[PDB]
Amino acid sequence: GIPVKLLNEAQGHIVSLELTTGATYRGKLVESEDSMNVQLRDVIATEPQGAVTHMDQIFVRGSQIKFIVVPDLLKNAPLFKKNSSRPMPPIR
Amino acid sequence: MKLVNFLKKLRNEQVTIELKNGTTVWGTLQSVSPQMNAILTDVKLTLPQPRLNKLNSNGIAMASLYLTGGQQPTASDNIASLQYINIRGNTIRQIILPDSLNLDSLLVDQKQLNSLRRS
Amino acid sequence: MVPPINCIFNFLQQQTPVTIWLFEQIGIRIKGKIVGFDEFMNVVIDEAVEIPVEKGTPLGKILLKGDNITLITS
Amino acid sequence: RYYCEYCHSYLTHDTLSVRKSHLVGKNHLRITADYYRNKARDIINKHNHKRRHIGKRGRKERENSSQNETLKVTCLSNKEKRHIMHVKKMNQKELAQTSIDTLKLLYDGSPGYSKVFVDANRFDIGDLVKASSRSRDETCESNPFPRLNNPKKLEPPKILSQWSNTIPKTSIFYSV
Amino acid sequence: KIQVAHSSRLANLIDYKLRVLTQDGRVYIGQLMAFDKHMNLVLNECIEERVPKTQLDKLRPRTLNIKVEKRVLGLTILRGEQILSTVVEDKPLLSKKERLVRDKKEKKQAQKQTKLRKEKEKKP
Amino acid sequence: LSRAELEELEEFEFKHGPMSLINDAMVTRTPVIISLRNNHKIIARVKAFDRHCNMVLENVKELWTEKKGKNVINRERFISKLFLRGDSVIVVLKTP
Amino acid sequence: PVNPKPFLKGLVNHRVGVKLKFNSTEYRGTLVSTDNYFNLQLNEAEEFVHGTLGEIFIRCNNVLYIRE
Amino acid sequence: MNYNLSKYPDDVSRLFKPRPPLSYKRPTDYPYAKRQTNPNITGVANLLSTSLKHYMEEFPEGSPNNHLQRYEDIKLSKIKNAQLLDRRLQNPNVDPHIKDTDPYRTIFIGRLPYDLDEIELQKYFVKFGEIEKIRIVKDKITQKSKGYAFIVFKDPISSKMAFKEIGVHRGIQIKDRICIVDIERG
Amino acid sequence: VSTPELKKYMDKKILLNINGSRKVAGILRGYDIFLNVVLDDAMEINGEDPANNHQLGLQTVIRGNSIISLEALDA
RNA sequence: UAAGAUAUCAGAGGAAAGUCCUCUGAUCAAACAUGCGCUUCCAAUAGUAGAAGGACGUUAAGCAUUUAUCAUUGAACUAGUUCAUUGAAGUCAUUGAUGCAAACUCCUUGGUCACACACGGCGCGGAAGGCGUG
RNA sequence: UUUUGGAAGGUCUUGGUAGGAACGGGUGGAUCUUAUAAUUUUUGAUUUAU
Repeated sequence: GIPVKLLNEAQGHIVSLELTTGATYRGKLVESEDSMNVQLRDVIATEPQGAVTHMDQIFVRGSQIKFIVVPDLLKNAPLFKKNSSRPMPPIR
Repeated sequence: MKLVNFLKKLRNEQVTIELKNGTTVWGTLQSVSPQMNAILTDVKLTLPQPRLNKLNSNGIAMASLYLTGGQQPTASDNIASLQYINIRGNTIRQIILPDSLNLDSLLVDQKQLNSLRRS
Repeated sequence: MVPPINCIFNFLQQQTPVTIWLFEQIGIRIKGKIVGFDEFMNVVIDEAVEIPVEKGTPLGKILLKGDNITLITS
Repeated sequence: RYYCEYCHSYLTHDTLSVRKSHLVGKNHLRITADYYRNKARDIINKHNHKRRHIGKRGRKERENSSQNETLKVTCLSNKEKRHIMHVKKMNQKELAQTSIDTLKLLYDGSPGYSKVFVDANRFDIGDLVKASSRSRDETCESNPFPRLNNPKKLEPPKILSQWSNTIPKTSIFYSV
Repeated sequence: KIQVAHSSRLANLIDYKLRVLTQDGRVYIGQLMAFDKHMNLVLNECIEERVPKTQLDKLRPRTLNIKVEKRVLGLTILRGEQILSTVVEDKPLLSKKERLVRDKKEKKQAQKQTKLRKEKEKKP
Repeated sequence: LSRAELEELEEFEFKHGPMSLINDAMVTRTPVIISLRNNHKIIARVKAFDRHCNMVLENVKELWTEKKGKNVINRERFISKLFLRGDSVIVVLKTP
Repeated sequence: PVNPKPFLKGLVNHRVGVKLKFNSTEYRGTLVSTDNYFNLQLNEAEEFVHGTLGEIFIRCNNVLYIRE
Repeated sequence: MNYNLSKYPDDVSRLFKPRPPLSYKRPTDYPYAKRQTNPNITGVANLLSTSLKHYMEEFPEGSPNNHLQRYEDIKLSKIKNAQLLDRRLQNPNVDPHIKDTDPYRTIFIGRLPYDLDEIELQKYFVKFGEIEKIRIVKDKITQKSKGYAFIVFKDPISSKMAFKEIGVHRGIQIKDRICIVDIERG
Repeated sequence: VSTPELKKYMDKKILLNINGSRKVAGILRGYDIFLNVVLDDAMEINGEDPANNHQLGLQTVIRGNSIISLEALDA
């Protein structure tokens, strides 16, 4: 699935979040796993009633993510190529 | 058995999907997915009026009704017509299927018979 | 490291009394001794009492369902 | 199976760690660095060739533009335009890498310069740069009087080459 | 407005500017680019549109004008759990004939790369 | 386990298990009461059911009540044939 | 030292109460049998949120705890 | 950006410029603490079971489950399958056609070509000792050769050596088919 | 499927938000594939820093269906 | 993460029950062609226009509203109010935020096609569907 | 004399014009069924409700 494979393409670039509690985190994304859970580094965190703070390191259960906003130059990374021609694999 | 495999045979029928919100969706049905992702065509999605001397209706669903971009400005009552609405399965509470069709032809699952006929 | 299923087990054998905060909707905290558990983190509580959030009735032997477990605390 | 489509190659021995040895491998990094450098310029270099919609001109405007004289156009040669596009492309590369940092040069001997401009050792960024000397301990005991044959004059203001001959020819006072 | 193909699933309508609804009553309107088994989707230049609490009395049953407060967020990856339904808004910038043309030239160009890579790997 | 093994298991849990209340209600033509997590109850006869507890019903009579500042009304909505998603239900009783 | 799955097997055809999470509603009757997912079946039940009921089935999600 | 903790060099890292921070918008849905499905679910009341009788008198006879009769057609047909098998199992010490000398002398031969004859059967099986009898079995309902025969040897050791040889040897080719051998079984 | 990699976090003081409103700070010992987590010397944070704050227990284990975020307030 | 599978149905045939395989029907689907007096849409030049969509643009500090911490101790005070001190947290904003409306400017889109200035079709396309055969 | 099908010639119209067939693999991707209704998406904690 491409939605998740894209998120790995965005390691070490600034991203946003929006947790289903209604917060908004935006800092550099260090790790991601296959369940769409992320570790952000050097973030700015906006509580649902507007209050903003800064925290150095944060982890979020992937289940609570509502969307992620990624840098706009990955819109043409090669996940999105329709007709791709892979070579013949090496024999195991 | 999967009773979602019953819905797949109910294709090109008039139907009313009725959602968890309270939003009813009267339309022409197309391919239902294995996770019950029903996909309709010539639709008309509305909210009923719970009367009781102006009890406030579903606040979230009224927003989601106008946002669809189907609600016409001079709709006096709360309705919204459009073509093609794809609906994620988990939101279906009920599906009011029509009176004409016979269940007895359709509730006979093929994989149910194909397990007994094979043994 | 100390895994949680490992550490739920160290309330079973030690016989320590625990308090278990539930889902915030319901509005009660349960407490008593955790006898035994399953793979799905649903546990049986021995000599249990239902405190609303110290006048709550005693329950007895209660199997608690693992959807409603928020905290398990000594 | 698994493969990295920047390199276009399949992994020989599939484990998790062989992936991570390929994902932070020197060959693979140079590809993915180079892949996005090509997609960067291609959105700019392939400029939007717009589609024209020609209207049938009026009887009125066709007479008012006929009395107006035809202006001369200038078309360069093929050899000329291949050079002038080599220049103008290399000029826009320069305006990327200007980064006018005179202001760091001005506060060089100030009392908090170690703590704000060195940037390995701020607070905001400082913990992040230590992962990937002029230390924070520096006070205003060392170098008490800046002007003791130490300081360099301020580098003069830059100027455009094209219009380098608009400058007044002589200075007002006699410099050394 | 736009008439979608009467039997067109979510796989077909790539590049169609969609109109996706979440559970909270917020709508993300943008060009679709991928989807998934559990229906999380990647929009390209989406805009979230919300009806504020103050405007919401105006939609209660009696031309209505609604101040929809929207904010740009380019290239999202939504989550499946949250989606409630989808609706189609616009059709793609390129034609139906022209989307076949760009496929066959790219299908030709993709095959040329492998044979030029295989013979550059074979001898050297 | 094998694919044939689960077919035996499914026939057991429908026949000799908690869902035997529904299965014995389908066969014997006995009407049921169902309570959805909607807080409104439907009085119906079952025509099929399934693993997930979803079920096709026939001659459905829904009974939904609403309140707004201690003012009550009891609404009744009749439907010919209905298909009910299975997560919505919490308690199925079988009428005498 | 009793685990949950064998705990239901002990409580077969005894008088139990099962508390749904919603309105502090226990269903008070005699258990019949159990599922893999702790779906329940009752006989001669009584609804305490007052009434005396016939034969009940309870879906798994909705249950809070099970008492004797 | 300044730091760029990424695999890429400083030029490529500055190339992925993010759109500026999201504007804040005051939320419209319910707060995550307050979120809940409808509580106060009034149970299946006695008053509800009192109002069952208005439904019960209206639809006293339920509709017939005719889709169930498609399953009651097949399962009862499988039981009737066993009874026709039960009619056969009561009917081998009788058949007359299997009731010559010792059953330890009898080879079964099977899969024999429809278009064999007893003389070619005799040739092959006489390879493993003197024959006392043959019989190919034919369908008594119309004399299609059934593809099996029973062959009584003068000694059971020659019957078991014929068995050895011409069945576990892939099946003896006779005419154009691969003929299992067994002992009598029956 | 995969275990969440909080290997760098363990033995540091960690604030985390339980469901909506409750915040619980403690020293993180162990974790599992569901993100149910266990920590030593817990303390429930509130609006008034010394007043409404009270300690929970010596060892407490949290279910991973109520973690939202988990910030590491140390190095 | 794994295993399995590559339309369904019915009939005849080959190795009493079922499986495996093959040609004959029905239904289902995809791709490709190809039709329908099929449906909808495709912008002034005989003029300085206009349609759809925007503006995260201006007028504009518009106009009309409502908002700017809590606890502890003393003085005065009516029978709540102000002043000073001690502690707790504290998105920024008040030229704001919320509601109402207009004007102007500017951006992206297209057949700015051919014939005709003529008292409820059957010009040549392109775009979007519906329906039908092969 | 007509309708239905097949063969050829003529005329109008429309599409294609460099790849296609068979066969083969411890080949790629899609879909489908089951493990899978047990906390990370789809078998319900967002109609704010007593």
